[PDB]
Amino acid sequence: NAAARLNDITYNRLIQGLKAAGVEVDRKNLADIAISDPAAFTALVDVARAALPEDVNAPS
Amino acid sequence: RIGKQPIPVPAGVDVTIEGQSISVKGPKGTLGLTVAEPIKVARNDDGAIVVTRPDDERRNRSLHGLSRTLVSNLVTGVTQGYTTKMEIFGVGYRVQLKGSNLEFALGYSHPVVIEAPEGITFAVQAPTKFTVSGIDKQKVGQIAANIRRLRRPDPYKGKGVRYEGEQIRRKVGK
Amino acid sequence: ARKGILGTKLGMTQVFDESNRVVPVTVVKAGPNVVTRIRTPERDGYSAVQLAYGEISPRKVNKPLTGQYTAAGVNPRRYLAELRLDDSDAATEYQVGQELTAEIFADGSYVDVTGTSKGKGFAGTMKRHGFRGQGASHGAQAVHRRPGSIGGCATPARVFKGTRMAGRMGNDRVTVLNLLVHKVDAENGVLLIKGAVPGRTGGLVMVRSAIKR
Amino acid sequence: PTYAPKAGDTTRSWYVIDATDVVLGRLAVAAANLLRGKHKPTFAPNVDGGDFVIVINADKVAISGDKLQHKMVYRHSGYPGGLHKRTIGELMQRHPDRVVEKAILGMLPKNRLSRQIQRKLRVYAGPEHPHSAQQPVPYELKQVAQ
Amino acid sequence: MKVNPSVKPICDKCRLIRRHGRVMVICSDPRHKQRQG
RNA sequence: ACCGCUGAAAGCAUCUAAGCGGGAAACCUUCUCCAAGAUCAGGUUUCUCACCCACUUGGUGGGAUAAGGCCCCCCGCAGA
RNA sequence: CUCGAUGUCGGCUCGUCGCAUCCUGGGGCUGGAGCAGGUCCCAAGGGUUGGGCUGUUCGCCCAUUAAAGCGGCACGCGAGCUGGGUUUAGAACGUCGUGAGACAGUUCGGUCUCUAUCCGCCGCGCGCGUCAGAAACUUGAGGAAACCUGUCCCUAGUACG
Ligand SMILES: [Mg+2]
Ligand SMILES: [Mg+2]
Ligand SMILES: [Mg+2]
Ligand SMILES: [Mg+2]
Ligand SMILES: [Mg+2]
Ligand SMILES: [Mg+2]
Ligand SMILES: [Mg+2]
Ligand SMILES: [Mg+2]
Ligand SMILES: [Mg+2]
Ligand SMILES: [Mg+2]
Ligand SMILES: [Mg+2]
Ligand SMILES: [Mg+2]
Ligand SMILES: [Mg+2]
Ligand SMILES: [Mg+2]
Ligand SMILES: [Mg+2]
Ligand SMILES: [Mg+2]
Ligand SMILES: [Mg+2]
Ligand SMILES: [Mg+2]
Ligand SMILES: [Mg+2]
Ligand SMILES: [Mg+2]
Ligand SMILES: [Mg+2]
Ligand SMILES: [Mg+2]
Ligand SMILES: [Mg+2]
Ligand SMILES: [Mg+2]
Ligand SMILES: [Mg+2]
Ligand SMILES: [Mg+2]
Ligand SMILES: [Zn+2]
Repeated sequence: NAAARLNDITYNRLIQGLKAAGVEVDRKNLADIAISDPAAFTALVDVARAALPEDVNAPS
Repeated sequence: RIGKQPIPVPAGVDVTIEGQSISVKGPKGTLGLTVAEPIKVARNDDGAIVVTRPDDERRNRSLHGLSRTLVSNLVTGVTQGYTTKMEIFGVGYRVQLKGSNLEFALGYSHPVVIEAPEGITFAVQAPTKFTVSGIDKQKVGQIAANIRRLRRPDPYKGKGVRYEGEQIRRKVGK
Repeated sequence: ARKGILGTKLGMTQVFDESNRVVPVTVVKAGPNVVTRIRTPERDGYSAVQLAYGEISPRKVNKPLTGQYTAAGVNPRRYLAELRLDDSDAATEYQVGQELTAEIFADGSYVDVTGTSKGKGFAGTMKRHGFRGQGASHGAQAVHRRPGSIGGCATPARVFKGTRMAGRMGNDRVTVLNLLVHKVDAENGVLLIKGAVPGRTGGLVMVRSAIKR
Repeated sequence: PTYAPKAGDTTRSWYVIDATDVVLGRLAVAAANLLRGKHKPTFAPNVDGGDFVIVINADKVAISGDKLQHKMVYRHSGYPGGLHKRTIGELMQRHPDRVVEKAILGMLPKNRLSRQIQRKLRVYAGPEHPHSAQQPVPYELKQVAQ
Repeated sequence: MKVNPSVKPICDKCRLIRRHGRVMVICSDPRHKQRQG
């Protein structure tokens, strides 16, 4: 969540984004790469943002 | 219906509205006021003062009437000040002045001296009739009330000070 | 402009006023004081004036303290204490090294005298706090001077802070207020303050003007 | 093995938070988070992460008038009847920095580490702070959109 | 001043107002002056 | 508590909604005392402010000291 | 809850807290002329007596007082005291019982252990810390203590009547 809000996303929506994008990387390795490879974490945030629905707040 | 009517101005060479604030002046001393933020103040065709508000809200109706009456108070205080006629009753009770100050012999073991603050003046017409004049309506009324409360209410002999023409309640007594 | 002097309690005596009334006086030798330092709001944060009092042999003062005295440009003194002043017009009259003396006070003025009250040792509750003690008879078993109860019961299961118990009395800073100055004689630097003054005969006292008047 | 910060892995920066119109609670949460280091992905609850926080203009923190009149600060000396009442309004006049710092300290975890955490907090009533020897970067309060 | 949880106008000139968060009745007759508490 | 001033919503009125006053042994200052273990351990000053040796040469250990202090001694109205 | 024990009433000593305030302080209304009151509101800072009777609490009384407040804290407080009452064993009276005996019926007599480990509290030191080591003088964050009241005189025998 700390890394996510350095990349301007809540952990809330980053987890949706990875689910929708089909990324099954667990939080062990998500946190560990948020520390070790922050650029890769930013890439993961980018794919999560893309996978998020346009209106994250409207019903599906 | 208070608020939706312009402010008459006899002379008002420098009734100014700068940065959400009003300041009025003229043949007599100055006055200044700040108005609450929902209420605007502007001109009429003849150059009067009009107060406007966002329409139909509980808070803003009250503020709008408030502002209209307040600015009316400034624009009348400059043109002609408020003079409260107070008047003493009770044998042996009297007023007199020492410059801007005055004292009452209203039954105590000492005279009571009221030092006049700024913007307000004192004057006797008699050792019974006196007058508190000034250019701020709130200040004049406040100093007049300060005078009015010097003596406790006396519903038996009415001894004490009054405003003119205003009659206090009595009781039979003994 | 609160004035003050550092002196020694020389003991008490009586004199008689003009009205032929006896007046118990503690005589205090308000020996001459030198200033040695002014406390200023912009450099120390508050207004005060140090006063040095009491002759001491210069060999008897350690060099950290002699350095302070010599930076003040005065002979080292024995006692040193600050008189605290109000927050304005502080040092318009006190100069480091000025010699302020007993007749800074006037006849009939009112003073506050601060001293260290006489030691009383480890004192019991009657002497220290005026406890009534217990009966001398009627069966009272070895509690004649004992405090009695010191708390409640299960509620609270404790004794409150500030409970008056036995302990050391005395050696407390004590100020007595509004003592009359019967007489100050300038010939020998003594003021005759009416009443009692805390501490030993010989102890250091600070005599200030009474702010309660 | 999940990363655990070493001694020396903690890099500390300095922030200045302007409290001129910030609601006191918002300010306190932001200061506590920033001064603990919750915002950095290297966070560990057993480590003094977190940066130095200087709050300035503590006198003008946004406290509503009702709180300024009614919210009371309570201090018990430990003596009987030794409960002393102050009001947020009058601590704003006397020690406004104490109001801000008390809010921060209440937000901080109640534990030994927070005693060292709060050592990195400076709160100043005025617009000036003496800690210009560093280059304390200003920090504004932001909310991540969701 | 009558301090009661039930305050109601006594005569026709008892104005019943609410000042400073509490209701009370003010009237020309001060005996009718009465406050909720 | 209570008494007000100005004053709307509610053309009036109203101590109140904006605002401004008065107001008690209660509260806070002021008086007295404690108080920087206030670990945020403060401030103003003044004094010393100096060496020597060795090692794995290190905010290193020692030795010697300075300012200063302690213990010892003579006592105290200071005190178990 | 406690029966491998949580000592019972009253007093004493020491308190501490609440306010539903007895006094002192501030007020509104009065069937408040004044003096006094009545009632209600605010107010817990301080104060709130000594005796007679009773084991008493309570209560009544005496003499005062500004006042002689009400409650909580194991009906505060017996590892602090007392031990008069109650509530062991002795004895008597009345009453009940055939009796042994019994009785919130009475009467006389009858007990009060402990060298303080821990917390707590009152004091006093030792150590270390407080970015060199010291000395003097200090700020005051924050606390503690303290906070009572009468009579008389003048105002003025004036206001009021
Ligand atoms: Mg002794
Ligand atoms: Mg006695
Ligand atoms: Mg005795
Ligand atoms: Mg014995
Ligand atoms: Mg004995
Ligand atoms: Mg009714
Ligand atoms: Mg009010
Ligand atoms: Mg001190
Ligand atoms: Mg220090
Ligand atoms: Mg057991
Ligand atoms: Mg009450
Ligand atoms: Mg009354
Ligand atoms: Mg009391
Ligand atoms: Mg007080
Ligand atoms: Mg007798
Ligand atoms: Mg009690
Ligand atoms: Mg009991
Ligand atoms: Mg009891
Ligand atoms: Mg007992
Ligand atoms: Mg016990
Ligand atoms: Mg028989
Ligand atoms: Mg029985
Ligand atoms: Mg018996
Ligand atoms: Mg013992
Ligand atoms: Mg303080
Ligand atoms: Mg402390
Ligand atoms: Zn009516």
